[PDB]
Amino acid sequence: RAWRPIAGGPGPLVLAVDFAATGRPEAAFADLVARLDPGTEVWESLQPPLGTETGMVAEDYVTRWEEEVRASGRRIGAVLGFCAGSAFAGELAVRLARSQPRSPRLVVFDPESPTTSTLYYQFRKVVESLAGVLGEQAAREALAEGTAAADRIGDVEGLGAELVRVFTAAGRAACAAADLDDEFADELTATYRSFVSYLVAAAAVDHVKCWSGAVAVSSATPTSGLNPLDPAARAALVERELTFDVHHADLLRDPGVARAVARLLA
Ligand SMILES: *[C@@H]1C(=O)N[C@@](O)(CC/C=C\C/C=C/C)[C@H]1O
Repeated sequence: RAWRPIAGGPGPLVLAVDFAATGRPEAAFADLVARLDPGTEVWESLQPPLGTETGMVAEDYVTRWEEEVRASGRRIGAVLGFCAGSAFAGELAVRLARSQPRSPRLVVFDPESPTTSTLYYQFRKVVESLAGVLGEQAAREALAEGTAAADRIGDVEGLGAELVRVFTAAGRAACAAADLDDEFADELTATYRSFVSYLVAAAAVDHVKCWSGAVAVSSATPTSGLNPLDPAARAALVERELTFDVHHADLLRDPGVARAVARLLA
C-alpha cells in the first residue's frame, strides 16, 4: 500500500505527501491534521517497502501513488506537501487536474526541490542525531567522508548515492566497533537509503511547472522553503505565498497555520 489514512471523514479526500520518519526535528502532517476542521479525511503518503525503492525514479514514485488513488475510486480535493514532499505533491496535483473533472487544490509547506546543499545538510543532521547509536568513531568518519563527497560531487543524484554509501558503511562500522544491533543497523541504513532515494527523485520533478498553481505556506527560517529566493523569484514561482512567524520545524504544528489551511480547504 502507498497511502495511510491519518484522519477520518464521510466526501473529497486530502492527500499529504512527506517522508514519514519518527525522530526528525520537524513537525509532521499528523500535527497539522490534528488542528484542521473535523471531518477532513486525510491520507499520508507511504514510501515503498524498504529496499523496493531501488530502481524507482520520480515517474515510478508518482505513478505508484497515483495508481492507488485511481484504484480507490476516490476524488481528491486537495494535495498537501511538506519540504521535498512538495515536489511530489505538485506532480500529483497536476496529474489529478488532468484525471479529474475538477482540479484539487495544492498547498505546499516550505517547498524545497532538493539540491546538493540540502542533501548534505540533512546528512550531517541525520549523522549527528544518531551519533549515540553509531558511536563517536563511525559518526566522525561519516562526517569526514560526507564532507569530502560534498566537495567533489557536483550533482544531486551522484552525491546522494555516495552519501548513502558513506552512511551504510557507518552503520556497518557501528555493528563492529560500537556494539550496534545488526537488525537495527540494517533498518537504520535502509531507512536513510530510502530517504535519499525519495529526495533525489523529488529533485527530478519539474517544480517550476508543478508549483505554478500552488499556494505556499512559508515559515520564517531563512534557509527553508522559498525563503532563500529573491522576492520576485518567489512571487513568480507560486500562485500565492502565506507567511508565518514560526520555525520551519514548528510549521505544521502551529495553530495559525492550521487555521489558515482549514480556510484554504473550505
Ligand atoms: C525537508 C524535508 O524534506 N524533510 C524535512 O523534514 C527534513 C527531514 C530531514 C532530516 C531529518 C534530520 C534529522 C536529524 C524538511 O526539513
